[PDB]
Amino acid sequence: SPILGYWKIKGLVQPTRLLLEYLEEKYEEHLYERDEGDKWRNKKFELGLEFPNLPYYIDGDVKLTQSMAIIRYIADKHNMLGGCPKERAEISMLEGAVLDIRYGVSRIAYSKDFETLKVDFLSKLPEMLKMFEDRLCHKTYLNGDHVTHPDFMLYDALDVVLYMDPMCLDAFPKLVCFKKRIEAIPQIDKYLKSSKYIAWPLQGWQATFGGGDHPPKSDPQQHHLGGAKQAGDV
Amino acid sequence: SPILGYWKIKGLVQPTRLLLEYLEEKYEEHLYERDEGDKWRNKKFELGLEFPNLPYYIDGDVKLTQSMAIIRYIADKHNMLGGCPKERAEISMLEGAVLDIRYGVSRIAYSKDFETLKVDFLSKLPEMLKMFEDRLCHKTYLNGDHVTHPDFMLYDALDVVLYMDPMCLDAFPKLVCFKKRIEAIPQIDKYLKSSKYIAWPLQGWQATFGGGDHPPKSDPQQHHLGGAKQAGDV
Ligand SMILES: N[C@@H](CCC(=O)N[C@@H](CS)C(=O)NCC(=O)O)C(=O)O
Ligand SMILES: N[C@@H](CCC(=O)N[C@@H](CS)C(=O)NCC(=O)O)C(=O)O
Repeated sequence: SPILGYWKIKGLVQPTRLLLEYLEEKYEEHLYERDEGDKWRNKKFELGLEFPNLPYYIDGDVKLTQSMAIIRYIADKHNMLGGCPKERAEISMLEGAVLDIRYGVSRIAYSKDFETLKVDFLSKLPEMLKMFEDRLCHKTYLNGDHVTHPDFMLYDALDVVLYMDPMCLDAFPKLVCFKKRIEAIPQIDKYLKSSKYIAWPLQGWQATFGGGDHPPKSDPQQHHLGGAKQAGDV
Repeated sequence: SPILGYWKIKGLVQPTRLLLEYLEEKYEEHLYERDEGDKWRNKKFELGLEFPNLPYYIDGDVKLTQSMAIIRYIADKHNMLGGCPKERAEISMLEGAVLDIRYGVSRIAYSKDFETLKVDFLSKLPEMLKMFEDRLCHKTYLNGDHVTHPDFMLYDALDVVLYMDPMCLDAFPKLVCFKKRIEAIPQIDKYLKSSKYIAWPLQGWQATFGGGDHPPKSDPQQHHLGGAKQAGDV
């Protein structure tokens, strides 16, 4: 059975976990705890990875690193990347646009002066969310009536920014509905309430925002889940 | 002919320019000069782009944004993405590993503390480069006998880090050989010596590193390219 290795946090791999659950695909996870950085380093170069890094995905005759290569690989095995160059480009564009939001958070989540850097991030966020809001006019998912991996990437991004600003989706009803729609998918609903769900942290434990072993205050605001704030996976 | 829009700098789109030249695909560029930020802003939402941004690519079949969606699209139409999920994942992994280096630069290039932040980046750069050095063992290009888009992304990354650390490739003979081989490709040699080549800046003009109108002194480390330290185009 395939192995997905990463820190026991949402971070870069959460969208991949969501896609795997969405596809109801069987996989095992090697979860590195907060103080297991030493364990990681001792195995980093003994796994047969050509470009050692976290996350990594190992299955039948396939050893991969790079979060985006991994999530795209899983989608590709289920014929979800796109039927022609144009559609594949549309999917990669959506992908990159979600990354601008998600990485936008991580870019300043570890800074000592997060409280001041966010005011700017949150001022540029509406413009970014608006494009997804418009994309969803008459569309159930990004790309139409069918689910694609960027939907899970966007979901992850929405989950994270909601913590930073619980009201950032007030002017975007379609995005609110989108979030609920993903959570309403049977396999996802079950997963979010399961013991394998990792609700926190959002970033690496050391982060000023979305860090720590448990959700602090002035951030933990995002309804509809199952809990598991105390990690819970191993 | 397709239209490629971006600032008149290398930045996010240089690898794409290199790919188009390699393919000898005819294209036109809409280059935004140092002072044309408002020209861009006045047209940003008037081009039909679903996710307005720079770079943008427009042809008879699509209107795209997101640099990676664009370079992948061009590669996809030229049968360079991979024949199966395993190979496509390999390419995407190569792609992501190159981005850790290229974005590693961009993430600190605008900081006022660049000069110090680069210490940590340069400390980790050797390990990143080594992965590519090993990959090139017994291979002409990153994916073997045939060129793929990550080759041009890597070329761009090498060009850029050479400016930050002129000595960073000394311990990597394969990478130096690789860089010469890319510069040896007829279409690339011609491009690098043409008036369309934008040798500088590497980042936005306002960047601490790779900014300004011309390259700094002593640090310039990368030849086989046309002079025009400025830029020169339209
Ligand atoms: N571009 C890579 C980034 C990989 C990365 O930065 N991983 C960090 C955590 S966010 C890590 O702990 N890597 C393990 C290492 O550096 O050895 C990806 O998307 O997978
Ligand atoms: N993730 C995007 C980044 C796009 C981006 O942020 N572009 C910057 C230049 S590095 C820009 O000036 N965008 C135009 C804008 O924001 O209006 C990509 O890879 O294309």
